[PDB]
Amino acid sequence: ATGDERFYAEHLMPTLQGLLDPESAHRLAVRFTSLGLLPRARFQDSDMLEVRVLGHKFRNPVGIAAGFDKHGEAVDGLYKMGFGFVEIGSVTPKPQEGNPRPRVFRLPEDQAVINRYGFNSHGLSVVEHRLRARQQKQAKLTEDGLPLGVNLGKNKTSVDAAEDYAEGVRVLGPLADYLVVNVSSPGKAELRRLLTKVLQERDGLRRVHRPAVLVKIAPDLTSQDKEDIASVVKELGIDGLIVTNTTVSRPAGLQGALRSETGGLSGKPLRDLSTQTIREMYALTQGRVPIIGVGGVSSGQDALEKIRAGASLVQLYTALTFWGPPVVGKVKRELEALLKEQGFGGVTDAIGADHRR
Ligand SMILES: Cc1cc2nc3c(=O)[nH]c(=O)nc-3n(C[C@H](O)[C@H](O)[C@H](O)COP(=O)(O)O)c2cc1C
Ligand SMILES: O=C(Nc1c(F)c(F)c(-c2ccccc2)c(F)c1F)c1c(O)nn2ccccc12
Ligand SMILES: O=C(O)c1cc(=O)[nH]c(=O)[nH]1
Ligand SMILES: [Cl-]
Ligand SMILES: [Cl-]
Repeated sequence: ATGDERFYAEHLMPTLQGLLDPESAHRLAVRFTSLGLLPRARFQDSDMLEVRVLGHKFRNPVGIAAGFDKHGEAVDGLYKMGFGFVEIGSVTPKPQEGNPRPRVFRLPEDQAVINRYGFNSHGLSVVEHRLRARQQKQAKLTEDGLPLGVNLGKNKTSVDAAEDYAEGVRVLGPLADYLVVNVSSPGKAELRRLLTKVLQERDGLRRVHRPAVLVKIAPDLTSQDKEDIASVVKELGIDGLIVTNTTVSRPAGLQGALRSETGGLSGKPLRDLSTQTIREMYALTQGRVPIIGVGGVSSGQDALEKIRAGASLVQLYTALTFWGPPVVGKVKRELEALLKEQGFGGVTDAIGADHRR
């Protein structure tokens, strides 16, 4: 319970959110982060937070989810905040503006956000050049246990999703530790086709520049959809799953005035839907496919619940928007304390632990 955590949560963040609409705040946050104008990250990662998965070392399991740094402008500042890994994107092949404004909405009473950004993206070429500018620094960061993920999207007007994803693999795959493709509800044959093309393109990259490939799913899938995704992921040798994206559901109980805005809902109302999706996907893949768990993480308990359900790593986004940068150290500190309290030697020993009860 540091001075910074309390000051950010009680004074600075509510003040900024009272002055700035969420898209404006998002842009300012990216700018501050890119410049390194950050509170000091006082928490030192202990050994018990280290995870080895996806072919890499992660010095802690708490990452920044896709959609915060869409265009790769703030990667170094995000490591400076204390994140164990950074995922940029989604990046589309051509630049595109996204949906008309307003397109982001806070639900403060719910600790939630709704967004319909619509894959606003600077595009592959711009992002490729930004990452190339710091490619060696990233190599050293990855070696030191701070990997980089790149989430690949598709253009609004594209007629073949597979070709958009293949272009992203070609262009940004050599700059990433892992790539992410978002999948929505089917159909199975179409998913197999798309993922086959992505994997073939990845396998064509030189070994030292060859990333892991993960599939990111929504929580809005039928049981049949989940079954089918699990089958295809195993059949094809997909390296991992990201579980989950935002939800188009609106759980009963939402209080925010903006609850009926179109878009994806994130934060606390998504938390347990995400955790249960992790549990299901872990079981459908027999615990053999690494899962990055994401949706409503703002505490050590939230992180550990996902880890015990089957996540090897977690991400957060919405909590950063409400609590600010100190939330990263908070979640790490709390997670370490809970690991110790529950008798785990480290994160690794807790992964999927609920399934062994
Ligand atoms: C404003 C906003 C923009 C997002 N944009 C993307 C995106 O471009 N690609 C993506 O895969 N997920 C995106 N997401 C989803 C997040 O990566 C994450 O899966 C989701 O918000 C759940 O985590 P949270 O509850 O900790 O925010 C976005 C989320 C938010 C709130
Ligand atoms: O980014 C947002 N807020 C937001 C913000 F305003 C900030 F100043 C920071 C911030 C960043 C660096 C140093 C000090 C504060 C920060 F980390 C943030 F997260 C934001 C928000 O307030 N609502 N929102 C909704 C969707 C996406 C982002 C955001
Ligand atoms: O750009 C967006 O609208 C977006 C993409 C995504 O994958 N998830 C989300 O919640 N928003
Ligand atoms: Cl070669
Ligand atoms: Cl309503």
